[PDB]
Amino acid sequence: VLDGPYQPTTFNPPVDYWMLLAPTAAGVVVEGTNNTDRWLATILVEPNVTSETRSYTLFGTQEQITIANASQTQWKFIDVVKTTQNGSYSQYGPLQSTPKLYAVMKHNGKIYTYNGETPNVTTKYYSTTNYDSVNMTAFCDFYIIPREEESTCTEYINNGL
Ligand SMILES: CO[C@]1(C(=O)O)C[C@H](O)[C@@H](NC(C)=O)[C@H]([C@H](O)[C@H](O)CO)O1
Repeated sequence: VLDGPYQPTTFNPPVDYWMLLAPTAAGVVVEGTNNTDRWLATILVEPNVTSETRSYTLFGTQEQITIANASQTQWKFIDVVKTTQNGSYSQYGPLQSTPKLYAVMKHNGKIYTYNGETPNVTTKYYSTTNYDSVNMTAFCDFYIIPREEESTCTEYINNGL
């Protein structure tokens, strides 16, 4: 029933499908850009991290990002975004997670990602021009779930595979 797992790759996912990502290591989970007004990379941060600056490879280049994770026990997925090519990266929409799963979707002129704290997650979005043609690079195994089955994706984010 569940469509996957697919191996790490860059492709152009259809609109109104969730890319359910199953990372195993801390670090960059997924990234995508329209090359004009949106870059988004999701970073997975370890439980229990006091403010510190780390180096991440985002869109092929080293970037210094100051990260934290206030939770003693839960993972933190962070959307690191910029809105112009040479802009600074800013952090939004944290998901605190036990199951270690995330998902991203292209929908209605935006990129959506999961947010909040498992097991009661919600979603939030980032307006993105030419949203439909955004290529996503997965750095881990992933699955594909139609928006019609969002309740299934939400259950996976909340409770695991
Ligand atoms: C312009 O308004 C919005 C948008 O994109 O539609 C509203 C949206 O709710 C908000 N999402 C979050 C997680 O904060 C988003 C980001 O602040 C911004 O895209 C970051 O670049 O801004």
